[PDB]
Amino acid sequence: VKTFEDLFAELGDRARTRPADSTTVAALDGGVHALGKKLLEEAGEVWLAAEHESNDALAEEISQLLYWTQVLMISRGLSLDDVYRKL
Amino acid sequence: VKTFEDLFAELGDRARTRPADSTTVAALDGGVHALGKKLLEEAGEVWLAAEHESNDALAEEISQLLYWTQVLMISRGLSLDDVYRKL
Repeated sequence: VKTFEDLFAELGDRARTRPADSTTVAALDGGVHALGKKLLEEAGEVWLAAEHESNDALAEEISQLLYWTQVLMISRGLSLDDVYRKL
Repeated sequence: VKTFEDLFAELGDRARTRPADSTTVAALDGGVHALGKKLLEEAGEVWLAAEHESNDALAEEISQLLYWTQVLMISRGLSLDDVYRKL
C-alpha cells in the first residue's frame, strides 16, 4: 500500500463486494460499538509500543490503528474528503 | 490538505524548522509519554463521536487522531513507508 488513500479504496471495495473470506467484512458487520472498542484498544497498544518497543513494532501497531480508523469511517459512511477537509 | 501524505510533509517541515508559533513543536518537545496520552485520549473522543455524534463531529475527531498519530511517528522517527509497508 503506497497511500492512505490506496488502503481506503481497498477497504471500501471489501465493504462493497463483501468477500466471504474477509475479516474486514466481519468487522464491519460486528457494528460500530465493537469498532470503537477495537480502535481504543489499539490506541493503547500503540502507546505501549511508543514507550517500550522498537520502531518496527510501533509501525505495526500504528498500521493497525490506521486500519481500524478507516474501517470506522466506512461503517459511518465517511469519505476520505470528509476527514481530509478537516486536516 | 489533499492527503494524509500532505499533512505528514507539513508536520515534518515543522519538526525540521521548529517555527516558534507552532503547537506541533511544543508537542514534539514534550516527548513520547505526553503524545501517547494525547493519542489515547483522542481515540476515546473518536469512540464517543462514533456512538453519539454527527458525521461532521466524527470526521473532526478522526482528523485529530490522525494528527496525533503522525506527530507520534515524527517523534519516534517513523516514515510513511515504515507504516505503509505493514499495511
